[PDB]
Amino acid sequence: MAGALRLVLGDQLSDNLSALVDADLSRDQVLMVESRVEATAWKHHKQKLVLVWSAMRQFAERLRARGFNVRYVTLEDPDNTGSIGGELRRALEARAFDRVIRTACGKWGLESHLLSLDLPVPMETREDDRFLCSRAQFAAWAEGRRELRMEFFYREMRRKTGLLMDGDQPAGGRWNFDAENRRKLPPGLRPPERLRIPPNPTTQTVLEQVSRGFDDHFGEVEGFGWPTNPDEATAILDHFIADMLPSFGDWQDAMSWRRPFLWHSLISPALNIGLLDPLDICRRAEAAWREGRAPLNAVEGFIRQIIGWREFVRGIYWLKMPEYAQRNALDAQGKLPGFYWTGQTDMACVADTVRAAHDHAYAHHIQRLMVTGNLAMLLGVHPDAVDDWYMVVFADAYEWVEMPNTRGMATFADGGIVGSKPYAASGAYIDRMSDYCKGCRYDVKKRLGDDACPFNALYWDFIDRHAQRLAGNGRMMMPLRTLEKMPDAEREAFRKQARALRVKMGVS
Ligand SMILES: Cc1cc2nc3c(=O)[nH]c(=O)nc-3n(C[C@H](O)[C@H](O)[C@H](O)COP(=O)(O)OP(=O)(O)OC[C@H]3O[C@@H](n4cnc5c(N)ncnc54)[C@H](O)[C@@H]3O)c2cc1C
Ligand SMILES: Cc1nc2c(=O)[nH]c(=O)nc-2n(C[C@H](O)[C@H](O)[C@H](O)CO)c1C
Ligand code: SF4
Repeated sequence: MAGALRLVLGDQLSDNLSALVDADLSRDQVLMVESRVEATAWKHHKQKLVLVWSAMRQFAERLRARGFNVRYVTLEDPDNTGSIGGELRRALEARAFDRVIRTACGKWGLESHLLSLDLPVPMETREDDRFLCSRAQFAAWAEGRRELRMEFFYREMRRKTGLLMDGDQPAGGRWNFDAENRRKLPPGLRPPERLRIPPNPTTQTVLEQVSRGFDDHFGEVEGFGWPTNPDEATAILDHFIADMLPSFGDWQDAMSWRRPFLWHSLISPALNIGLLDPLDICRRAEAAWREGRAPLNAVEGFIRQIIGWREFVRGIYWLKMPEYAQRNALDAQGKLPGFYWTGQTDMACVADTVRAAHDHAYAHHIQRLMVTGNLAMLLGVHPDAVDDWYMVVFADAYEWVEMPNTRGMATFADGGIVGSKPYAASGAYIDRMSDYCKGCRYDVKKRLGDDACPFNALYWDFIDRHAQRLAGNGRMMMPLRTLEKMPDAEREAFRKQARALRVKMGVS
């Protein structure tokens, strides 16, 4: 008869959050905290701080307008303890409560902490059911599988959700329409201009606080164009579905110099904090095919990324922590080159990717995978140091998605749990998929010398370094026989060049 305290964290900004469902407005209180612990665990991009705190304050006001009683603690409050647990206690001290109700969060370490808290009232923890597959459902699907393959989990999610399903058949007779026949942009095709969101009043206010109080943090705040509330988020989605979706998948893997968005949806920072719903997004993409406004190959490619990849990696994260975060399968011990932070390198592809991280707190998937992720693998950078960079630079960054993608798909530090094979590549891939190398001072045709592209000698040194480990999986066969036909004086030459590059780059 004292009511409940309902905690809401900065990535839980949904009216349908499980902790808010079943609220008694006359008795309960909602707790929302701007936490310097969370905001400095990594020194997150200036644009991530603005996004989350702008969204939080606006989410708080919408709650108040519905009759909710909201205890909102700002980062300028001088009694703010700084932490979620500290502010839980101080709130329970301020009035009587029957219990604390919360929704499981997206960081194993913080989830583990809150479950252990000694509190003077009971605490109920509810599954986050905004996701389409629960933690328990994933564990059940994975039980007894020797390896975990996304394609098979994706078929399960199509049947469970009914997306692109005509009865019990996949639409168009096939599950997947991905063709390995994709290419760079035509020279005359300029990519469209994307809708950016000018800052509303609340967002402007938080941008000034962040520019003064968090100046030591990575990235530029000028140009902030991310959506901070469901109306702004819905406008982004509308623009993607109407103008971009029909050409999605034609260009999902292309890269173009100083055009950082291309035809991608740019929804991840909003989806990851609750401003959009995964199911609603997919249903509006399906209806676009159903009504003749987009081709099926483009709509399936997009839906695959959300009910397939995004659900798959979260499942892996919760199934395999806390040990997943400690695996270093290739014994990588190198340091991270400084140009990851500064962008000061003559490799035009790396430089363009870091520039986008700095200026927009965003780069698109193939750059995260095949440029900065691939490079870190080949250089042999310690995965702890790669995780720290990815968690800093991107506006969408959370551990449950960053880890399996970075420590798994991009760098094989998990030994193939998420992907199935190292996604290693030489400069020839980047040249095929981009317009970068023509403007690069390096020569993508050469492997040795001071003008050679660093990806070429490094690729082969990586293959040579791990030839034996990679021999036992079986999807790496072409590169191994090609290494096998290499005379020894040819191998020694690239081993020497790759060694030279690691010193040059400040890795070892
Ligand atoms: C090394 C590395 C690190 C990454 N770190 C993150 C991260 O911190 N946070 C993050 O959300 N994604 C991460 N990604 C996945 C992907 O790069 C981003 O989701 C995507 O670039 C966001 O752009 P978008 O919204 O324009 O996506 P689109 O290209 O329009 O794709 C649509 C949606 O699919 C989802 N999605 C696509 N690919 C993935 C993926 N591999 N895993 C999860 N969801 C996916 C997102 O919800 C995305 O908004 C990472 C990928 C790699 C290789
Ligand atoms: C920058 C930031 N700030 C806050 C904050 O001030 N308060 C809060 O409750 N959460 C914040 N978050 C999100 C958490 O740190 C964390 O990553 C998610 O809640 C994962 O569930 C983030 C990422
Ligand atoms: S030559 Fe090498 S470093 Fe230069 S843009 Fe091409 S792949 Fe990148």
